[PDB]
Amino acid sequence: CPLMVKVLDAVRGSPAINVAVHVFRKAADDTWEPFASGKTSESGELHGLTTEEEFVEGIYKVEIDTKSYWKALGISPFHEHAEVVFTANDSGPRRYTIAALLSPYSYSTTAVVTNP
Amino acid sequence: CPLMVKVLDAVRGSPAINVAVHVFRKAADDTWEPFASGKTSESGELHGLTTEEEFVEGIYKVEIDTKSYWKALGISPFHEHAEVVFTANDSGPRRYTIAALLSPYSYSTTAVVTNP
Amino acid sequence: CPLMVKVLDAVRGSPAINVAVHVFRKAADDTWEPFASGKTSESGELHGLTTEEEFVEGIYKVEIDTKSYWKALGISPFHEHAEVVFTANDSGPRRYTIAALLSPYSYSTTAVVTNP
Amino acid sequence: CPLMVKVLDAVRGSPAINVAVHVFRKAADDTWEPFASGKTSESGELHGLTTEEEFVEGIYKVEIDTKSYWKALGISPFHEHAEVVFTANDSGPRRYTIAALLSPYSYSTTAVVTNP
Ligand SMILES: O=C(c1cc(O)cc(F)c1)c1cc(O)c(O)c([N+](=O)[O-])c1
Ligand SMILES: O=C(c1cc(O)cc(F)c1)c1cc(O)c(O)c([N+](=O)[O-])c1
Repeated sequence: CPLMVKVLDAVRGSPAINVAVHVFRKAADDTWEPFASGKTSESGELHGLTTEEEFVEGIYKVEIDTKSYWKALGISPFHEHAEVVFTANDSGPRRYTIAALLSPYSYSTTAVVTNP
Repeated sequence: CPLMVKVLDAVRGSPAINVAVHVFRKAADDTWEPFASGKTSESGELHGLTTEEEFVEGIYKVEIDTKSYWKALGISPFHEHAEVVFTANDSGPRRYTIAALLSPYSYSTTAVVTNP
Repeated sequence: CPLMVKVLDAVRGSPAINVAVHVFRKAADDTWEPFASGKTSESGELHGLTTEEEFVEGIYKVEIDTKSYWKALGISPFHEHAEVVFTANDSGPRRYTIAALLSPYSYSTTAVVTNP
Repeated sequence: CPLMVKVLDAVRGSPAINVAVHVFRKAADDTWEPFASGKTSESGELHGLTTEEEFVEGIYKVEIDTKSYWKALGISPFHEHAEVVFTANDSGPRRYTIAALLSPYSYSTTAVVTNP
């Protein structure tokens, strides 16, 4: 699994479940073409977005719909979304976990990049 | 000063100086119009981007050029940039500090919103 | 597994491997009695610290030896360690993951608390 | 002002006001001696804890009473407190800002260290 997204909730101390996640790849004309999407599981994880053949070098964007998550919990959020943009596979294919820790007025994001 | 951006370096425990910051506002036709730009000072802060009169209700995007900051230190970081997108002033005028704390493979961002 | 500790490295974008972790429980005379210890695995995780019978209600401390980790990488750290202190099981037993995301001059820590 | 502590609330996007902070210094016999204390102001900042002359080289501990902050807002948070332990001034006098960004089940902390 070359790309996994994990989302955590810092208010409740839990996985952030049912969070919508959309992934894009930058096109040659600098626009964002859709690539994959899903919703986080009960563990806060979204697996199966891509395959190693399809996940070529490129610039990728992961947009996490944080606003809808907080609205569903009845909590006022600051951000419209949380976006993570990164160049992938520049030194060979890697396994990427993009993690985000959400609070209503703040988020943290990190990448765990491992070599299979 | 209705909008201030502050950037910190979590590796050195310092302000992140000379970081380029570009601010955009969403126009009525859903495109991103350039709104203001600048670079962080020796304190890691960027003041003077806008005025109370100009900073009307809207959806704003703050793009922080984190990649160039790390590259100038010899580091190839994970993220292309850090973007913060938020609705401003929808309950009346507020003062916003948008802060980002940078590491090569992670960042955190928070908003401090006050009512003068 | 009632208690797991996970440690990530925000500089390298990786699990933080071989990090020493010590766990204590607060004694009746308000001193910290040793409870368990280990080192993080190649996945940054430390499992098997306790059992559900032994992990009774109480105040627990997890001390993560961040300074030794950064020294082993040749990077100057700020903190002596990262400590997490929390009351456990106050509403019944839970499964706790204590996670820490490390940078040389900053860390983040969160708890993911789930009900089996 | 050689030591300043700043506390922010990631739920409301605000300073964390009236947070108690206690500072200790490690004595030659390895015990923690009380050094200074105070509470955060309306800006979330606590100034005036020490002076350049008194703030000698040593190992310092800053304990932030995060639990009482959340409890006064009706919340039972995960952590009992947030502690930050660090060696100060070992390369000569520096100015330290110790910041903490609080959520009910998570916190981040960073140090900004400057040379006047
Ligand atoms: O990114 C993080 C993370 C972010 C922070 O701000 C603070 C922190 F302690 C961890 C993370 C990544 C993972 O892969 C993961 O499993 C977990 N977890 O389970 O708790 C967390
Ligand atoms: O956003 C933060 C911040 C982010 C984190 O991950 C952890 C933390 F403790 C603070 C911040 C904001 C500010 O306005 C500010 O002055 C400072 N500071 O000087 O240190 C920091």
